[PDB]
Amino acid sequence: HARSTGSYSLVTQQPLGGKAQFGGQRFGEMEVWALEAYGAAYTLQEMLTVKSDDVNGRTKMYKNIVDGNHQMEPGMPESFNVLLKEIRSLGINIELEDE
Amino acid sequence: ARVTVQDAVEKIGNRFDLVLVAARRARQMQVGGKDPLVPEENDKTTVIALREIEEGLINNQILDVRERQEQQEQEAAELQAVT
Amino acid sequence: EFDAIKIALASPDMIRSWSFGEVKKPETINYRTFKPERDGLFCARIFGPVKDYECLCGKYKRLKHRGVICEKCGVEVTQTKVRRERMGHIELASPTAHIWFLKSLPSRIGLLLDMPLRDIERVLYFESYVVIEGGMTNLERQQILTEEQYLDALEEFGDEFDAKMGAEAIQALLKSMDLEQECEQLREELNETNSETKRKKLTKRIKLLEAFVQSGNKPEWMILTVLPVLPPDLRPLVPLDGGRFATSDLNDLYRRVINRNNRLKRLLDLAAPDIIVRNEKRMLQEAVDALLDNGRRGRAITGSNKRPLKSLADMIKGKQGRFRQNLLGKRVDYSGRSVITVGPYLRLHQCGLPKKMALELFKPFIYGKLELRGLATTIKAAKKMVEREEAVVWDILDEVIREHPVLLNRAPTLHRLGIQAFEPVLIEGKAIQLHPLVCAAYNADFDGDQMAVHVPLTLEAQLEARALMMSTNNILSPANGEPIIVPSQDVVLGLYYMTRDCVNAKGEGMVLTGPKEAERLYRSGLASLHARVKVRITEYEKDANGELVAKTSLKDTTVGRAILWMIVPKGLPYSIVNQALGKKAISKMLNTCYRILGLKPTVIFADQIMYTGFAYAARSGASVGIDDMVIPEKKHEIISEAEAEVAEIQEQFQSGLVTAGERYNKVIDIWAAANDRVSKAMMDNLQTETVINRDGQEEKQVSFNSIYMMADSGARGSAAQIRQLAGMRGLMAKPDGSIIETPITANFREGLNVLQYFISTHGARKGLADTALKTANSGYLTRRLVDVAQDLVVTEDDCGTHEGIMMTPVIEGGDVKEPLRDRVLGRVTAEDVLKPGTADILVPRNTLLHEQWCDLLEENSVDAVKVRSVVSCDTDFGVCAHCYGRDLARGHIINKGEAIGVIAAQSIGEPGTQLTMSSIQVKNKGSIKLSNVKSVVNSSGKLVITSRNTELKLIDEFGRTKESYKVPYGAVLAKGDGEQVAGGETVANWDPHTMPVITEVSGFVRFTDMIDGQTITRQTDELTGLSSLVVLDSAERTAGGKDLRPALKIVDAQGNDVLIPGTDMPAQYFLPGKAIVQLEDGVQISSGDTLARIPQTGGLPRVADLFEARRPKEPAILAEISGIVSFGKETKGKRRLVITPVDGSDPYEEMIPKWRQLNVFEGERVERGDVISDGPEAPHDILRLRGVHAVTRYIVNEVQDVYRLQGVKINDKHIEVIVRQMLRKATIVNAGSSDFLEGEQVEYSRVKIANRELEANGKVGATYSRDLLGITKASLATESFISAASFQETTRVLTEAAVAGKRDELRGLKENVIVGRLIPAGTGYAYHQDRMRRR
DNA sequence: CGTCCGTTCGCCCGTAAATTCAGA
DNA sequence: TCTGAATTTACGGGCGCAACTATGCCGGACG
RNA sequence: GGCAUAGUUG
Ligand SMILES: [Mg+2]
Ligand SMILES: [Zn+2]
Ligand SMILES: [Zn+2]
Repeated sequence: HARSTGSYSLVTQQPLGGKAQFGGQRFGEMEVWALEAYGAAYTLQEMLTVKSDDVNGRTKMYKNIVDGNHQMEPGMPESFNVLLKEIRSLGINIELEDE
Repeated sequence: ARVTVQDAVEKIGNRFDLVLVAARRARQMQVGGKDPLVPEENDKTTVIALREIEEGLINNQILDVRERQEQQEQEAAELQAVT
Repeated sequence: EFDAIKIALASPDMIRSWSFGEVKKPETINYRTFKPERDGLFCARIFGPVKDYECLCGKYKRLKHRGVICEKCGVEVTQTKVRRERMGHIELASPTAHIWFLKSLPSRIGLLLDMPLRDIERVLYFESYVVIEGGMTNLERQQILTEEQYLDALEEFGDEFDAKMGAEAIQALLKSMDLEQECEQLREELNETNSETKRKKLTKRIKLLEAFVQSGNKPEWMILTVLPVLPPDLRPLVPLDGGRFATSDLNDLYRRVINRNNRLKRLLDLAAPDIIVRNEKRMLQEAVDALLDNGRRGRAITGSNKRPLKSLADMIKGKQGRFRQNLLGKRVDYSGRSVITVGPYLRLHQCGLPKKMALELFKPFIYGKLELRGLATTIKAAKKMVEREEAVVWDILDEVIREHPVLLNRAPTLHRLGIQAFEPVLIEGKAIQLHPLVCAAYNADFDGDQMAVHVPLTLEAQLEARALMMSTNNILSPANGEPIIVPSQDVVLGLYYMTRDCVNAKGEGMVLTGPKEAERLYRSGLASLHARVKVRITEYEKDANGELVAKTSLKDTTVGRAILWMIVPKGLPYSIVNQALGKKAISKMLNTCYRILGLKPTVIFADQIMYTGFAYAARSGASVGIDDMVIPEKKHEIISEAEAEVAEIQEQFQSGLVTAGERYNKVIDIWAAANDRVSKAMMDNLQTETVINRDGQEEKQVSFNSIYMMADSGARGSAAQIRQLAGMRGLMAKPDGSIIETPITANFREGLNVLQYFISTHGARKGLADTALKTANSGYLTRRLVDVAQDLVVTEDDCGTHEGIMMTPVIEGGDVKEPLRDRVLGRVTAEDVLKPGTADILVPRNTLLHEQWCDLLEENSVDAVKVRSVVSCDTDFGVCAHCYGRDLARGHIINKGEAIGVIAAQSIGEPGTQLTMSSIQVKNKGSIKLSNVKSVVNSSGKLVITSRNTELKLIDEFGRTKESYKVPYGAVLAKGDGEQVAGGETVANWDPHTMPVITEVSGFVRFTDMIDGQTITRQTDELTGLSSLVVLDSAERTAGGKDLRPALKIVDAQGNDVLIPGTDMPAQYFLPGKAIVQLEDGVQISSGDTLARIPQTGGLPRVADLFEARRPKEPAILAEISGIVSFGKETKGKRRLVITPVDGSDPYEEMIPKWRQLNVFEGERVERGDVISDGPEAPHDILRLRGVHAVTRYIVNEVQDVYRLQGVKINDKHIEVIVRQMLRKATIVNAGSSDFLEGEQVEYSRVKIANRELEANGKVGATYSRDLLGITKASLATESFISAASFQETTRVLTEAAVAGKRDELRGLKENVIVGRLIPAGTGYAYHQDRMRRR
């Protein structure tokens, strides 16, 4: 199986799972640890933001790759916004304070 | 082509600053405006940047010096283009 | 964009601020038309448009109306991403208690009102009353009532009085409470009390109240009045096949709450009776409590065929929440997966990637190149050209593959070598070709394994893959120093067969002019591969200033050894290939090549070794047959002897000479002996299987047997397996764990019958189940290790400290288990290493000990080197490079930035699956040295040790401590201190079953403070003829003389007491109970003779408990303070032991249970941290009594014992840094001039920086007290709450962070992963430093 | 067919609460 | 007869990763 | 396309 770009899930804008659905491989938690053990901070960042759930980031990355410029805009993962909304949906006010 | 980057690592003894410097040089050559400082042998920009690092004619300080010289040239040329 | 995350309680005003419209109707969709309802859960006026830039009724459908709001329905025509982020709210008719602050354990509301959880649960769910405004009546405030009590109070106190019910009562109590006055009253009660449990409860309540006042929270916000609703795109309805809908388990729990709320609202308008509205309010409370956390209260509601539905807490917590399922690990694009195959032709830096997988993975790059070369103006044409797979897209793919690495990863990524970057090679197939050498690093065989490929897109990712993750950069394992690309099984078999010799072959003894002639002779058939010949070898030695110096000689070797010498690079000596070259030999050959020549020659050499090993393993034709498993001719007679012996033992048992247990033991031992004899016979017959000669006398040689060669070379198998192949496979164990009397006397070349096979199935099923249930434990342990130590990063270059651990070789009691060379290899020294001769600095103070320094330390016989450790580093928030030392992946010092916490956790947890679930015999010739000893000679000339922890060391002639032993109190020494003796004869003798009462002075014996009848007990012996006087304990003697403790006095011939040598106190010994005294009254004694007789773990779980710091079930008690010791009250529950110092705090005392066997008497002066009882020592006590170096040494030794028992080589740096992360908190004891509390637990770095900056000023810093927490407790008590929430116990951590209003700076590695920015470890360390400098 | 509203039974450990000693 | 320590007891946390195939379903009951 | 169940692979 292999996948460049396909469908993405609804609650989290991450690629689907499996191969019957044209899904993507799960760079899991241990793979993230393995990249952290290296110095691969940019590989990991593009792994968990651009290639997974940064909608604007991934559209811009696809446009840049087609344009021949290999460079990513980091952005913020949509699943983190989902987690923020789900914690805020309890009686807990969680926010990202200003810089 | 490249097999090991040990020469580049020993020339820039951090193994992490090498990645950043090579990425900066490869982005200067890929967009890029600039041209390789080494005879290109059908290699991509990252490999060419690492091969330049091997020769010792590119590092962080050299890139910063060239960038500030280019900024000064841009400031001068715009200065005489308008006034 | 932001630099921190803030969490707090959500005020109802804030909740209304989030909302964009109140949800009133419990309807999602019309189920006939797919339009959203008016003001239901899935709405359009509240949450936004269903489709982009279109109104709901269709009046506005273009971008020209961007921002307007329709009037017919009222939908703000804009994007649908707002429908993904617009929140709503529900106006509850009655206040509802938030379940998270009610049932958090500890309950926040419960201990905010100091009210027991049962009573508040009763009042909340409408079965009891609580009083507000008690007034001048017979009722208190927190006093609970019931129906009868409330009726009595209303009929009696019908005046101004208010006993409420439900969450309204709790909200009234919370709002009518002053926090500052409660703080003051609780503080004065804490300062003016004497209880311990009262102090604990009061200080917890004070901590909660002060954390509440410090933050902006208000207690009444814990009771929900406005309930937020999640955006409808985060709880969507996915239409399935048919008119039905997929019932999400969040629109079902919002539906119930809205139903109950509307019912309550319509029942309050018509003034329903009290019981009905109470029941409705209780149902609403339960519905809200099920929405927030379903099943926490109990009776989890189910919606679809008895299945407990997922609530918000279930969606944010657990293994399938948002942290561990969608934030820490994600699904990625540009990824593939396929079955791996071998491809031996590959070079170490490249892997074979299928053409179709590459075409699908690199589709954007192919589109870019097609558009660049003008083959497709639009992207649709390029997509069509690629999906038709034209003849030109393959050239494009080949020229975009050129130097673009791909990350190959195998599924259980145990350590960082489980994902490596390779260069693709396009393969006409569907299976990945993985280089054979990297299989050991991946733990990947080819029986059906699958691996995943990821494509690094951006330039930084490609350069990280090439410079950090390349397979040619990962030569050495990060857990130790040994290489990780060692040739596995076929290469070692080929190199063993090639580098070998036989007594007579083709071309024996002919003289060869070089390796080239050797190859030309072997390939032409004129000489055997292993034939002893003289060749001319020109080897290059680089002992000069980096210059290769040639040296030519005539080496007597074999043809195959010369052929292999054609491969070895120039810098290695020829002795490296003059041996048989098993597996360890090849491993050390690669290690020496790396150490001498570097990286590139080592990679080329490994590739060449693999190629030539495969080639000559194929050339050997080394098969396996049925005749290669030679059965010994003596097996039958050995088994017959064993059966005769078991028959005679059965005869000896049936006659009554022996019991059942000893018969069982005898049978087990004789069967083990028979099995050992059979194994020895078969091993000999396979070792010298060949007896070959045709030119004279027969000569023994190492056998060319296939099985023996495969076992001896280290390729595959071992002694145990080859033993079961030919000899008997031996004893088997029952599932209960007990050994079976009758073993399996049949090998696998012979056929096992039914019973033997059944017993083997017992054994195999047990092992399979243990492996399955052990993988989970190892994974959990390594996850906890990662979580406790993931933010630890090398931040500085040299902390500039002179503290370190004194590394010495570890000795179990026999030979040295680990030498000093491998314990100080690649670690920066702490002090100056003085030469063993006389006070001469052998190596400088801060030099990294590489191989040269280690070997020159070895030749000078250095036994103790003080070295810098991670745990002893004074760097705030990180570890300096010099305290860590060698990277262990490269040969240089660790770089500034490299994340060592994750590396340490992975290195420790990776071998987790491998782990399972009287006299002193001096063996070497050397001196004898006693340490911590105060001995004295008796009349017989035998020394007796009067100390407690004396260490007996057998030293070699060079000064190195070779043997270590523990000498108990009262052991007989036939030799002296510091006098060299002969090794082979026992030097110390004693009796373990009898604790001696040996003397220190001489004279006569007087039993003082003794009365016959109650103080002692008489025993009139009948089988010996001598009487006995035994002193008993307080619980066994009579009630006559238990208040006075009898003593033993040594006097002169007149009766005057003999004084202790050194002090003015007469030598009296307080005799304890249960003492077997053979002597009578009035017996002459001397010095150094006994007075009486005083009678008397695991594998992976052991490591888990050591890292979790579990107190053992029988903790060995230690001494907090020095001085003399004595006893106190006669068993006030237990026995009190008082240690009185010389000049310190006299009133120190401890309560010891009297059932445990004490060790110290009343006549020993001890220091802090000395053993008083026996048993395992609790690590907390070691830390608090001996120091930090003692506890880190204890933990590293106790885990390395397990890892060495199971044959695992893990460096000590990883255990040291895990220990450092364990002891990260500290408790304040003296407030000092700082702003800390009295005894609050703060982080060590914060108190360290605070009192460091105070020391710069004229004040005095605060004294701290370090703590040892387990890995899970240390990883949950972290200043950053996001790491703790993503670890275990999300609910509790989030509740604590919300109540305390904690703020997270996200300065670790997990927080930046969750947020989605650069990790401050590798290439992102520069970015984080830049953002700190440019803050 | 169109609509429409209410199953106990594992292992281990830490921690807070209830209970029981053990006094003065 | 009150009150603090220690013991016991009830209860909530946790219990590996990645991958593939299939069926059933999302609710059983009045007009 | 989400969950559950069952089976399977390393
Ligand atoms: Mg396998
Ligand atoms: Zn409208
Ligand atoms: Zn340091």
